[PDB]
Amino acid sequence: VADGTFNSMIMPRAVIANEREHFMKTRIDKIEHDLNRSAKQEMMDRQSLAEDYNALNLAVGQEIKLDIATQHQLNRLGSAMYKADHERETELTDLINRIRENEVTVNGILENQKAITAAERADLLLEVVASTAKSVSAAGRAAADGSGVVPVFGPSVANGIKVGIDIADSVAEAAIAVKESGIITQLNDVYHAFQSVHVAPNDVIKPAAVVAGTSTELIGNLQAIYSRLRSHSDIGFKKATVGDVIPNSYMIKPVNSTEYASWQLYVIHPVQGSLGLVVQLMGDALTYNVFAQYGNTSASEFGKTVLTGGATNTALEGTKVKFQTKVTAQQALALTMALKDAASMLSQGELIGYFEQYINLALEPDNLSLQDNMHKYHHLLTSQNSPIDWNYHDEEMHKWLDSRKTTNYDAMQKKDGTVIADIHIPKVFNDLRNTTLHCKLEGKQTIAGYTVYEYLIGPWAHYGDIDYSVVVDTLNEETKWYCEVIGIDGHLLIEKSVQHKPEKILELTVNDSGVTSFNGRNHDRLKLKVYVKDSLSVKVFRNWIGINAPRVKTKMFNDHIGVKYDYSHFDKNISPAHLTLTDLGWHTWDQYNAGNWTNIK
Amino acid sequence: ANRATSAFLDNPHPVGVNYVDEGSRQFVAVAELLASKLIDSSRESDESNSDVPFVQAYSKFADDNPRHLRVKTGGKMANALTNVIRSYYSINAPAIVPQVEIDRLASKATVSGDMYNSYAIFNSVPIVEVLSPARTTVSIVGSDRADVTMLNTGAGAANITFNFGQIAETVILKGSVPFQLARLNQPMPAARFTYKLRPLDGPFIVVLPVGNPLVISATAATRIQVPLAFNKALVESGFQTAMNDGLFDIQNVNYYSSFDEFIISQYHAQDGINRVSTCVILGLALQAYDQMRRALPV
Amino acid sequence: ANRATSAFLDNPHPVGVNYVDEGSRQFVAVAELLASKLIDSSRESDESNSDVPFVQAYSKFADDNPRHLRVKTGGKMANALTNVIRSYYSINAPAIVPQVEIDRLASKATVSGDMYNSYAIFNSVPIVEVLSPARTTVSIVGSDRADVTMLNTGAGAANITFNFGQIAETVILKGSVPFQLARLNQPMPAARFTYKLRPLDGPFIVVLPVGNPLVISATAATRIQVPLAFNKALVESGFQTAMNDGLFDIQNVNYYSSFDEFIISQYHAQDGINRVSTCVILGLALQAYDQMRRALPVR
Amino acid sequence: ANRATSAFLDNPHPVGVNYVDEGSRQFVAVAELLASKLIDSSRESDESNSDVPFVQAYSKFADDNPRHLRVKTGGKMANALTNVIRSYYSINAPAIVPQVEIDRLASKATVSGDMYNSYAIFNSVPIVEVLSPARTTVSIVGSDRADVTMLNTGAGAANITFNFGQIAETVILKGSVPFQLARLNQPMPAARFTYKLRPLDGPFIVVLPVGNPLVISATAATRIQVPLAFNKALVESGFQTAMNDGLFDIQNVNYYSSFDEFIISQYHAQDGINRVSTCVILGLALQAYDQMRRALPV
Amino acid sequence: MDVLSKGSLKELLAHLEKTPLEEAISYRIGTVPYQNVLISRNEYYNQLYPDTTSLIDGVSREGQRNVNGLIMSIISYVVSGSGHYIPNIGFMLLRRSILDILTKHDTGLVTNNLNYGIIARNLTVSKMNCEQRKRMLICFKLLAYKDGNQNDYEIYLNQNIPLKQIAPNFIPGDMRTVIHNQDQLAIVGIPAYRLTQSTELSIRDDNAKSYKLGYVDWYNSNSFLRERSEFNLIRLKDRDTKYGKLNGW
Repeated sequence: VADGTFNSMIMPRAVIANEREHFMKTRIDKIEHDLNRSAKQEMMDRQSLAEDYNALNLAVGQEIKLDIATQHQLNRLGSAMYKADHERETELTDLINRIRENEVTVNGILENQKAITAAERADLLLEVVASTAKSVSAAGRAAADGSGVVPVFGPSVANGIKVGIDIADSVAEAAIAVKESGIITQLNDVYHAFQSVHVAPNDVIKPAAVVAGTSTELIGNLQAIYSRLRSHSDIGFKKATVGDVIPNSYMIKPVNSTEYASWQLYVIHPVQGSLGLVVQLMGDALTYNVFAQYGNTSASEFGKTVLTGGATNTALEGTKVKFQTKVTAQQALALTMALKDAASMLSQGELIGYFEQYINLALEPDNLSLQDNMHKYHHLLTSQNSPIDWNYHDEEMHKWLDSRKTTNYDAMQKKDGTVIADIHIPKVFNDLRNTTLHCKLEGKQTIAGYTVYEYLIGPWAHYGDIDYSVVVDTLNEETKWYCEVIGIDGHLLIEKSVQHKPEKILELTVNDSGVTSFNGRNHDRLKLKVYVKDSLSVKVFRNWIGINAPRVKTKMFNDHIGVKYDYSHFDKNISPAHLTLTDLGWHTWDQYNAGNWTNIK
Repeated sequence: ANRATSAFLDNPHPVGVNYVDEGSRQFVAVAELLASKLIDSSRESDESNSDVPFVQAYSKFADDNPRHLRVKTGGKMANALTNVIRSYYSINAPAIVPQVEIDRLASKATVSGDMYNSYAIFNSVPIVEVLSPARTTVSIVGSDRADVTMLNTGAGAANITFNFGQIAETVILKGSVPFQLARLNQPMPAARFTYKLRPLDGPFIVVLPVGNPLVISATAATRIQVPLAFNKALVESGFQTAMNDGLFDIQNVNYYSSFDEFIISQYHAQDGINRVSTCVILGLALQAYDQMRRALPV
Repeated sequence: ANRATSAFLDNPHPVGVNYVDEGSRQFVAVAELLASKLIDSSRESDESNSDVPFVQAYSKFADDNPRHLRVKTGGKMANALTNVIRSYYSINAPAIVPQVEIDRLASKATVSGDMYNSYAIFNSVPIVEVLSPARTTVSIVGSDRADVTMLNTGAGAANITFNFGQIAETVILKGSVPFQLARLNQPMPAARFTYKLRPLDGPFIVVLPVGNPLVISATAATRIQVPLAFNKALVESGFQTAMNDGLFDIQNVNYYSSFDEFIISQYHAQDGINRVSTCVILGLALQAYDQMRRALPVR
Repeated sequence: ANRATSAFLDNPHPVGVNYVDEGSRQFVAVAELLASKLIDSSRESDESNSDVPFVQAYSKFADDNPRHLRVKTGGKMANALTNVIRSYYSINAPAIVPQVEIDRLASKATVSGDMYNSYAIFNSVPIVEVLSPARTTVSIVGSDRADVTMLNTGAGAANITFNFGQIAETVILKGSVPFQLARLNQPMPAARFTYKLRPLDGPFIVVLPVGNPLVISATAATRIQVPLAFNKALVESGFQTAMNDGLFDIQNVNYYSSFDEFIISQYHAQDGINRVSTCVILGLALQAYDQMRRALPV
Repeated sequence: MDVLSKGSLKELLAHLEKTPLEEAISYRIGTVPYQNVLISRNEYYNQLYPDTTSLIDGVSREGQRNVNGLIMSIISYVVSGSGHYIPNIGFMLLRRSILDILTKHDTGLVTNNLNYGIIARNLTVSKMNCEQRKRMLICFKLLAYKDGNQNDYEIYLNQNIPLKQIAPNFIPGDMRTVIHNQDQLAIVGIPAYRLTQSTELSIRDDNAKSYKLGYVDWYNSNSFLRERSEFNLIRLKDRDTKYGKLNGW
């Protein structure tokens, strides 16, 4: 028997309603963002980035000037979001590689052991594949987190930027220069209500391996989940692009809450996603409604409802407490379904505490039955038999946002000049993967004095022509830096010596299916490795030949199963200090000897 | 758009219009009561060594005494019961039995009841129409348990419209795999296995994913006012005997597998409220025909 | 051509040739009457909270006053009835009940052993043969309501031949979509939803279009002479109890879902008109068996 | 590899725990006995040419004499029977009827509430799981006669596993075309139309050849202990009547087409033995309800 | 058995005033609740009958050593006939009556923080019957008026409609309300129906039947008080008088 004191000490706590519990969280996220990204560093490096972008030969109407305040603010938000998303894809590709190496042991684990929990199955799989990260708990994920994967903090980016510059009936060059230095009040409000979320491959493996019975199914589920996440992130950047103020999540609680008759209302507005969630907790009954963030022609923020789980009254009267979600709409829906099923055997405190902790801190509940049901529902919502047809909603969100961009610009072009509207609503900042962007690569591998910077080429959500370039800054006055692009048939080595200037390496064309033809073979992604002595910064730039390249349909489970691409060749490296002239070119693996990918032999 | 309907719901033939008044209704009740006493007497005579109960029961039923040489036709009551069953089925039936003979036979006994004293539950499922898009295919098979097989071969998910009419009380839908169903112009819920619906709620939309076919099984319950002496087991067997004896071979009529299908088909038609009154009378007549024939086979 | 047939009509096993005379028919009739009295006495005993009605009925049935230490299973009459039921089902079942016992048990009550007083309607639909050309696929599913799914792949419309036997009295055909059906060498009428056919009338040809699959639902009704005490609800319940208890676990026999299929399958054999009489006797014995076990429960 | 299951066997809801003791069991037995006398009083009224037999029957059932200005409802026993049925279906339903009222109504007639003095056969076929490999489609349709449609689009023959649970006593399989079936780790016999098997034996492997689809029809028989007054036909009608009247309308419960599916689904739960006893008592209560409401519609 | 025989608010409250708290607690260790168990019910089945142990069964169970556990044991004694195992409470508290613990501040126990939701959930209320629920609502009402939480009691009843329908109507400080109340709170008594010596499947039902058959034996034994025969032999203090009222009411 127990006194009951330990049970109350491990009960979940409300992290949204408690004002002490909201202040503490907000501080840590702000501290985490400032440590990894400093406002002083980004502002000081503005000039270097501006010259890099201009040095890329971009046709008129398709080039970006970071001399404009709005263009600069959009770029740092874009670069931070892209870097975190890009890092996750490299982690996923590595994880897929380890699973494919040990498919025999993975298949045995998926078949023999099915009575264990989702977390236990994931831990066994991670140990077998010998992945870099072997912890599925929340603390382990936080501990093994890179600098770039830290979510971007809205108010930190928008801090100390001039707002509301007024010039009256002036077309002079100086007045234009002072106008461009400031930013509009709308963009400041958007940045104050913006927070990003980037889920880890370790968090995704639990939904992926909860019903899988084969390694191919487990790999396909992982790819299918991450295809949805990247599409949602692309929507998130586009939302800030148009001239509209984004809605931000809030909780409604009674003004004077009673002990025995208390109700809570949660309205989740995921900035990275096409759908929102409304959850109501009255008594022991939980009711949810999934609405569409597009449309909303009326004053009400909610659009049409696409999934019903009861009657939710959003017109309740009470105090309003505001928060930013650290989970996607799929994850929030997955938990609210499991909570609804298990509402009978959980208390009021457990229901509120489990819900608030997951939405605000991405903390999975400690209940084992609750966790298993949550991941089973998460798999269903991201599979082909989902109650929500995602491809329809993400497509409709894209059309709605482009329509808003056109009417917002045309509304301004009437109120002020074309030049004023252009500097306030750029047309070159459409979508996260559509836009021209840069990736500040980091490197921790040194082979014979050469630092290795890795980069993942693709996958592509748009089709057309793409260009890739590198900018290398090195302390030495004269250096020789090499770029190696690895495919399936072989790798391509190039040598350059120019410094402090962008240089195009690869010209690539991608078709409707999102697959390029790299030297006679269909590829879905490539690996780019850069070797430099004593480098200080290496940046990779990407741009599409045409502005606003058309979209490529998102791939579901059956699309990933149909085509299989080998990624094992991304692991091998080369030693530039031992390179020779005859070894510099496009060569295949049958030319090289076993283990030495540096000399042709 | 494609439309699929239940086979038994198509073109209910008009029902006869004679022998539906108070006096004729009393005759069917008396015939049912006297026939029940006949079959109960026949069992007792077989159980015992003497034939007194059957002799009295047949004398009351047939207005003459049984004979060892002549065949037991059932008397004028059997003849009148056979002909009124013919008239009830179709309007093209002769209906040449005199009304004075009906009143004479109705005076044999008295009944403390009517044809609206009670109710019965009928299990046929009405599927008035199933509306589907261009690419999907829908097949409806079954009357006691409808089985709707739908297959989608198009680009994306389609919407199938279900119309269960407005007469049935409850319809239970079960699916081979979980599926989504909702009322018209309403948000769709999460996928479940079984749904319970009220057909008067309105047309129901079903989400059909692309891939393996979905089979939905429907069971419905309808309530129809019947006399207290109604027995579905006896009526159903009487329906089969009437068909085999050829009491329903009339031109330009429809044929049904069970009395449950016959009464639901008539109810799901224009002026169907007036038709079920005659179908209930026909049902009670079939109850008397079953009991009379099983006691006096010919 | 392809041939399809109903599963329950395939190879009916021979039935018993013993215990079919007048004396044995009386024994089954006596058992059924006394088994019914046992179940009524069991209800009266529960209502009145007394063993007097049950003791009187059990004594009339088992010819032995119930005892506390022993077990009540029906006595010698139950032993004879159970083993006689086995003998009817198959020829391979042994005949072990002597005829001194049958005559002695037949005298416990006065009943007419005639098994042709009344009739009954059985709903199993016999589809002996469905013939289709090379391009078509035909599948038959069901016993009480047979569902025939046909799909035409060839260029032109195909003709499918339906054979319903010669024993079923009436057959009603219903289609998911309207279809064309006619007799041998007869004009095709307009497409209708439901047809009423006489199986004795001849083979039937169905015109199958090339577009979409056609599902035809068949329901049949046939008349078999049965005693006045025959009750289909009790006979069917007795059939399942016998199968569960293992009374039908004889070598080289066929198994049926219900008594409906058993009697109709045996009817369609070469000498079915003689096999049905034995099946009707087995039906009465099963009804006696049902009432007896429900009165005396053994777990 | 995909798996398929019967629709009616998914997620049985918990049943009520009240009105299971001896006094409440005797209340249900008395209600069934007295409601039966109500129906038979109609036939007595026809023979006696007067309503006195009905008045006596209703007075004992309702403790009040019938009135002409009042609609006959049944009084306290009708109210008690209705509320007790609600509690049986779900654990969320309130237990409103007091014990004292139950004891008073249980003293009206002398009965024993023994619900273990007989048995009944329940025909719902349980298919817990059907495991099939890739390139194979399996669809399960039906609850009383389950039809399993199997298609092998692969290159070679496939092995499909059946699991019929551990409760059903016998299962008979009849295929559209002869097929091969054997237990695990057993050799396969020659192709046969019909197989009789005990689900307790173990999972069964059926060989699926490549070509036209193979359809297997499953019929099962299960024995459940019931009181001697049990009548399946009356219980089934009572189930449909109660569902129409909304007695089962309560949140967080499942809906079944028939009482056959309800009891078998509960028997296959995690601890199905605990719920079988309550389900049988619900059956007797439903049998009383069907008789009472047919005599006294409302 | 004596507590379960009380049929009115007057008799039940009078019994609680006379009995001390030690009757509510038990000194047998028992087992733990909320445990899935397989019990033997051979009159019905050969296999083992599954069931779940609870605090409402008539068997002693281990209980938590806090005020929450003490209140659960008191309500369990009232609605089931046996309490739980909470030892070393102290002789000061164990001497006082059950009513005094429930509705008097002088005892020293602090019960203000008690929540009726979890107490009803733990003392499984979905498995109680009408008579058991009424007794629990009496205990909740007595506690609520002790700590001045009448408003909280009303809101809890308004949340649960079925509890409101069967909630007894009496003010804990007024004796006229107890006299006027006509609720039936008896869980055991002389049965109008036929009570047999047979087992029941559930743990709760089997234990309840044992108390019912036990009351019949006690009713016909020499310990029962037949008022119609020996009313002049009872002392004057414990004789039934209409002027009699509960202390402090």
